[PDB]
Amino acid sequence: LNTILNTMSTIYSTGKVCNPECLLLEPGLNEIMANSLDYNERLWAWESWRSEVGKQLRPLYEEYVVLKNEMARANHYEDYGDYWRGDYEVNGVDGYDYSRGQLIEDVEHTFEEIKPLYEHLHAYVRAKLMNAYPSYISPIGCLPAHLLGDMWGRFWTNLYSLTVPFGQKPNIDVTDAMVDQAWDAQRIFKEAEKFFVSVGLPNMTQGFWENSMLTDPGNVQKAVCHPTAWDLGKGDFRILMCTKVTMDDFLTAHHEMGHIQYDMAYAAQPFLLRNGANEGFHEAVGEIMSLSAATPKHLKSIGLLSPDFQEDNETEINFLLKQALTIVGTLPFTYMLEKWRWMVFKGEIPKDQWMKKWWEMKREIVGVVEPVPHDETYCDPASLFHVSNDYSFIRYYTRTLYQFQFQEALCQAAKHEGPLHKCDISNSTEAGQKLFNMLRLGKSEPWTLALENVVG
Amino acid sequence: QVQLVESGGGLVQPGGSLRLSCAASGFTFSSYDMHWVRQTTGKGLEWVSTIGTAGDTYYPDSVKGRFTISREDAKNSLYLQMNSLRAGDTAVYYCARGDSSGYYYYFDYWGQGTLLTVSSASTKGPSVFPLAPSSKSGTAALGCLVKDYFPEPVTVSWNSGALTSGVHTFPAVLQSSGLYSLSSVVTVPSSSLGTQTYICNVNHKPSNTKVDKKVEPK
Amino acid sequence: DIQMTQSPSSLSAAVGDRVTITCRASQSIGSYLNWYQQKPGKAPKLLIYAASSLQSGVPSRFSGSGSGTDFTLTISSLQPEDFAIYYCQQSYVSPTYTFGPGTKVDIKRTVAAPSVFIFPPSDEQLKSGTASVVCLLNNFYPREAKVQWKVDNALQSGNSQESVTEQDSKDSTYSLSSTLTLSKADYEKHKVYACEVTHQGLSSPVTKSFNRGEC
Amino acid sequence: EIVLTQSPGTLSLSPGERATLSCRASQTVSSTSLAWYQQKPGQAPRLLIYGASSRATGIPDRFSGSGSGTDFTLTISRLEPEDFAVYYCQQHDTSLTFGGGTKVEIKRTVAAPSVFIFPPSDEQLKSGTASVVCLLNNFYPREAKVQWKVDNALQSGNSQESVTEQDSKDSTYSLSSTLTLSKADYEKHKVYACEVTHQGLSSPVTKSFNRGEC
Amino acid sequence: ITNLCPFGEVFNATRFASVYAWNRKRISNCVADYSVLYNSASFSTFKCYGVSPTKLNDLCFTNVYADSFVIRGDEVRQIAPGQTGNIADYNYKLPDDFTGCVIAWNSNNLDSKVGGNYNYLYRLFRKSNLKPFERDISTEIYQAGSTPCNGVKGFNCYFPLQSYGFQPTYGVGYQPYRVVVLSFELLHAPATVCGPKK
Amino acid sequence: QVQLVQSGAEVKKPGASVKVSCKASGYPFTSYGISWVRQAPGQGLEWMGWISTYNGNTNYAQKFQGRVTMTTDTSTTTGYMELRRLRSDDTAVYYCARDYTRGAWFGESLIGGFDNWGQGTLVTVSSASTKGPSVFPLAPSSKSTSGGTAALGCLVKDYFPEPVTVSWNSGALTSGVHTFPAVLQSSGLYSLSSVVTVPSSSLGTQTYICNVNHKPSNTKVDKKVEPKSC
Ligand SMILES: *[C@@H]1O[C@H](CO)[C@@H](O[C@@H]2O[C@H](CO)[C@@H](O)[C@H](O)[C@H]2NC(C)=O)[C@H](O)[C@H]1NC(C)=O
Ligand SMILES: *[C@@H]1O[C@H](CO)[C@@H](O)[C@H](O)[C@H]1NC(C)=O
Ligand SMILES: *[C@@H]1O[C@H](CO)[C@@H](O)[C@H](O)[C@H]1NC(C)=O
Ligand SMILES: *[C@@H]1O[C@H](CO)[C@@H](O)[C@H](O)[C@H]1NC(C)=O
Ligand SMILES: [Cl-]
Ligand SMILES: [Cl-]
Ligand SMILES: [Cl-]
Ligand SMILES: [Cl-]
Ligand SMILES: [Cl-]
Ligand SMILES: [Cl-]
Ligand SMILES: [Cl-]
Ligand SMILES: [Cl-]
Ligand SMILES: [Cl-]
Ligand SMILES: [Zn+2]
Repeated sequence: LNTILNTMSTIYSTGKVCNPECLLLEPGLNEIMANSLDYNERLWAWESWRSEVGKQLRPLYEEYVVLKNEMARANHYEDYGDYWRGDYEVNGVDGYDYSRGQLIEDVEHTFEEIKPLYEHLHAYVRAKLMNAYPSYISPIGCLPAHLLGDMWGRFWTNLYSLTVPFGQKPNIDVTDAMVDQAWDAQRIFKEAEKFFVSVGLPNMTQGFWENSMLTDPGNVQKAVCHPTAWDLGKGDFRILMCTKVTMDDFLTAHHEMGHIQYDMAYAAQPFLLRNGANEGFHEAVGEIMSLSAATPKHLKSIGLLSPDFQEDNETEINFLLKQALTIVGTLPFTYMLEKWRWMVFKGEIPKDQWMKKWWEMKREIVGVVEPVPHDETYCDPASLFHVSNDYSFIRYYTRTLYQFQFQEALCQAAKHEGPLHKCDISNSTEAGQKLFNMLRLGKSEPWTLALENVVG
Repeated sequence: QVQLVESGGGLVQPGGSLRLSCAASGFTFSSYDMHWVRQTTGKGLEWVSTIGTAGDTYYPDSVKGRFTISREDAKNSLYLQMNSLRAGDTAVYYCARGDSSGYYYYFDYWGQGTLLTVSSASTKGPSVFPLAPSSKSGTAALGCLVKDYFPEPVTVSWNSGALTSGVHTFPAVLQSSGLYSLSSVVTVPSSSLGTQTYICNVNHKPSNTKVDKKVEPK
Repeated sequence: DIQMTQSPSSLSAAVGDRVTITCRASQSIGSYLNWYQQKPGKAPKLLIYAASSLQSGVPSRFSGSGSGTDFTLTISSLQPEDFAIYYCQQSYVSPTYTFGPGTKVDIKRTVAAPSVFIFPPSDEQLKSGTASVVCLLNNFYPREAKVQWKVDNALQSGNSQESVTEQDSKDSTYSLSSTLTLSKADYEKHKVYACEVTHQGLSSPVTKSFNRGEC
Repeated sequence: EIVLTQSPGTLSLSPGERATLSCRASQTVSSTSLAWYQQKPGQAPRLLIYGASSRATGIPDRFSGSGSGTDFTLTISRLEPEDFAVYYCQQHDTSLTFGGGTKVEIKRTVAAPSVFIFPPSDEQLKSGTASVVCLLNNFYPREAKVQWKVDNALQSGNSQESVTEQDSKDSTYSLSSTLTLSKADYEKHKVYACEVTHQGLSSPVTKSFNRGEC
Repeated sequence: ITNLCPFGEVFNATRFASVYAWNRKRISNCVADYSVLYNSASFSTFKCYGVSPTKLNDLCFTNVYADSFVIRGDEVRQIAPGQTGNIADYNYKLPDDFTGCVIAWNSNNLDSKVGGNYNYLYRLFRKSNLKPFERDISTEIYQAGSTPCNGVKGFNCYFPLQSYGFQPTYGVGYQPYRVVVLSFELLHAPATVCGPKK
Repeated sequence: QVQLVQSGAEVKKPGASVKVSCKASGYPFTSYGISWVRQAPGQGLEWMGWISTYNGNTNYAQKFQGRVTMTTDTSTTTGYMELRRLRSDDTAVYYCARDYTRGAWFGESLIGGFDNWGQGTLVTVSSASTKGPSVFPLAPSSKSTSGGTAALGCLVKDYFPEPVTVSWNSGALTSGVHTFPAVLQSSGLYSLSSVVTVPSSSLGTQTYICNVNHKPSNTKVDKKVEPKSC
């Protein structure tokens, strides 16, 4: 099984297709699927990845399913999917228990409730894509998989260029205001620290300021510039970030410092209970921070927008559309992928129907159709990193829902008026208290209770 | 008679600074430890700072780095410098003498207190209006209304303090406008309304307001 | 540090009654305990030090007992001037001396009906554009009292604020003010201004009223 | 023994420059127990730093101590004229030992020596000994080569050198070379030369006299 | 008497003991100038028990004892009468009627080392809590179950000491703090340690 | 106010002994130890030992373990360092210093250094005997540049012990003077030179006398330095 896992990982990471010069998934094929507007080019890259890698992975994946299921049943789970769903299980706490099967019921219920919004977003995106790819798309059919803005249609983000509702209304970008006021990475992180202090949370530790790496160290040394929040233990908290003076990096600093605030809150818990209440909690905490920081209310408050800046319905709809393309777009994709995997682990999909069911579900659940017929020699789900590298996926669905649960609860505590997307929790110690009442638990209480502490 | 008298409390903006003074009399000031103790409705009596007779100073952690106690024995004086003031420092500040019998230490003498208000709002001085005694009546009632002032406190006396019996100076009330309002009344013999002059003396130090209002039957 | 706790939170007793208050330290403090008395608007006053030593000049009815973690302050015969909050304070750990939260000692006395007075707004205030009407309830007991404003026999709501004095140290009564606030315009629209007072010491509500332009 | 090595022996810097002085211990030294001393010519040493980083009384802010394990550093942020002296480190982690010292000299532009030669006095000769003196005056840097020749024979083992402290105003050095001969040898030979090689000289400068010259 | 008590030798020592093997110095027959301890820019804790710090130079004692050691910042609170925790229970215990002072300061720049300074240890397991002023320096294997350990670490058999492993990048709660406890001992014997005012 | 005053300079023959005293003042004597350090001509600092003023405990450098003895007198707040079986290379300046590296009471190591130092005591160990210098002229060259600069001086040779002092024209001439550090000759006697640069034109008019004083032999010499005479 370890040989299988390593082989699948390496085949995904080193896979490259050669022009009938060779292109590797990152950055080449990803660049094509992000920015190319040629139907044929996109189709080639999509099919090429599916064939070059998926066909190779197919047999390895078959063996992987068998061996993972043996492991799971040896641990008294029904299958590997049941094994994964264990990561939400709670026992022994009356009034707070949560069964592994309950996860499927609740995910399917909430997705049934998301269906109307997704259908209408889908119709809108299909209309615009029809304008962009005239002859290739049907006005009542699913969306060709290779036209969705990335290699799988996991997020519809890069479709914004093709779907922006009000193309003459620019988006809000205070980067120029940051550069005109001579901002540096330190200023960004000091403003984030101020944000958290405003809700009653503590300052960053002196050690944080002394030991983090908040800018690229230059040519002296090479560094892994992926923004990351570090909890080394022994009271040592750090951030690694090659910060640039940019709005995106300002928001990312807020997100990562939200991770740090979480770590600091549960540092008083026993070692093995120092973590999020479940796999989705941490990233949700991170996201709500960037949510509050990016609002025009907040940017005005910290002097990055002029007090005379007027908002307008068209720009807000622009922003909400983009946000949907990412957030709402990925929800059916995530549910359908994990549903396929759950069913394969349970043994409900014969291998002879693997790809068949896959595309059936793609058509039925997420409204996406394959441009080329694929047979059972392929393995399209394994063409995604999480599948070929053995990661559960429903965490993304769960975290996304938790995000707005948290934000709604905190905006309520912050007596916010008007639409939720315009809400900034700054200066609300009530919301800070509600949030800390969960952060402080870490993994010591059922996640049902952790969630209840925030949202009731 | 040992006496301690605080001075210097008032309105100060957040992040601001302010010095309190305490004047001592009636003992050998240099021979005793001196202390600052503050009081709030929410947290009760709280020790703020201590200075011994050897120049030694002591602070709680909540206050170290922000406040500084000192003493001027030549002027029988005690000082508390306060920097980086926060809303939570709003309180009544007492100076207090410390003394000991054997190993048992106690605070045997306290000043009267001085109110520190930490707020970004602005000072406003009161308007003082007469509450005129009824022409109809025996015992009669009269008074003064001190309206629309900030911050606390105002002090009210009658006939320059010659009138104390029967006086009720009510606790201030915070109006919806953010301003305080108060009224001081006194009951007197009806017959005295034509044989005694009644004047209320209102003082609001934060606005340097001193008013003497004569209250007369109409 | 050492946390100090007092019991009860408040207590009502009659003049001559034995009053008994207790103090607890979060750990043993031997006899390093002081008691202070604080009357409204005044600074604390030291009554007891070293758990049982009566400070010079303090009346002999005050006494302190106790050792280790539990301590008692006793007033052998409550006097009216003893209405106050009593605090204990541990002297074992310095410089971090800590105080208890306080025990309120209220005086129980006979029912006393309020004396009721009404005050029209001054002319100077009317020149400023606002009218304040004041109703005074003087020297009553117990503290529970209700005052209702009537303008031309129309009951008022939301335009009045009340204030109550602390218990009087001589006669143990309370006094109360109610202030009705009107715009000069609203004040000049009506004629009869009355406050109706309900208190347990009165057989029937007492109303004091005046007409706008009469003396 | 814990041996402290200070390098370089002489550090040449201009006034106003930063100075970082190195003390390397042969094995780890507890930071609690490393100190720095200053010493000026003809003066007792003065304590500058103790506990690796703590300043002693009356020592200005420009002096700083840092380091740990085996590597310690004395930093003078802005050299004042009064700072050009010798600096010793010291440890008492194990027994007690001093470093060899580092001298901080004023770096100056190159200055060639003015060279002079002095024959023995007749008074000295009457005593049975002859001293020949060669003077190198006001030169920088301090390093210089001085060679004695007697009728072309290179002298060895019979000369002694002395060098002044760096001048307060010129920041130059002066050096003397004294050749000691017997009266017999001095009167046996004719040409006495001192040849000076120094960085500021285009070619070596020779100064000579012939016994008898007027 | 004219010799001053050697408080500087205690507070300014290069080496401090591990808290399980805490150091004690006996100070007698000397004039104690406590003024050296007033307004220190280094002390993060200065508490006295049974006497007031301001009055220290007016007091006389039979002996003064100076215990000193290193712990972490989070544990300084345990160095007081009436406390609980690993330090108070198994390492250094003050009596309920303690008369003395406790002083502490951060020593991150002396006692931490990149990679860890493992010389500072604390006792983590003991069959019973220490009596006041008891020092246990045994290294007997802790038996947590019914099975004898026979002197070897193993299942339910733990080595009783643990190392702080101080590193300078630790948070404050985990950084080394040096602690000095001065005990003021008053017997029925003539006072040998007096302030300058007595 | 802190002050350490050391005894005067010493001359000793090989195998003799020397006792250097150190009067401390301005601080509590018995609270600090006394450390001793030595410095040979032109060399670095060398630790000798430490003594407690409280209980007389000592700690000596291994190099001097059998030859040195440190003592204190409390009544006179004085320390003493005795070095025995003196060798030639014991010649050095000997400093006492107030110690804050090892505790007076408990003898354990302290965060600190040697914070106050005496002025030092020169100890010269030589089989030589007191001798006043011979003073010879270093005459200005007949080849001196007209309108330029000439050099003249005094050779002060064969004296013992240190020091000598040298002035020019009784202190009137100071500019351009270099009095060199003495060197120890192979004879065990010291010699130095004092030189000065002057205007060549001056040699015809001005007189140049070096005044040499060697107090150890009560020798005083004034030497007139003349040009040419060939
Ligand atoms: C530990 O050593 C320090 C010096 O390193 C002592 O501090 C000195 O104390 C005296 C007396 O108060 C002062 O006059 C000096 O100015 C202080 N110097 C410094 C640099 O702080 C300290 O007193 C010693 N500790 C004890 C307990 O004596
Ligand atoms: C946070 O840090 C800032 C730094 O200037 C300080 O002013 C503020 O008081 C700190 N607040 C808290 C709660 O630590
Ligand atoms: C939060 O409060 C601070 C201080 O009152 C103020 O400067 C800032 O603008 C406020 N921001 C928001 C979003 O309320
Ligand atoms: C923008 O939204 C607000 C809130 O619903 C609405 O009142 C207003 O009419 C809208 N304006 C436009 C131009 O759509
Ligand atoms: Cl991340
Ligand atoms: Cl951790
Ligand atoms: Cl796919
Ligand atoms: Cl991805
Ligand atoms: Cl200096
Ligand atoms: Cl030593
Ligand atoms: Cl040495
Ligand atoms: Cl003891
Ligand atoms: Cl030691
Ligand atoms: Zn994240």
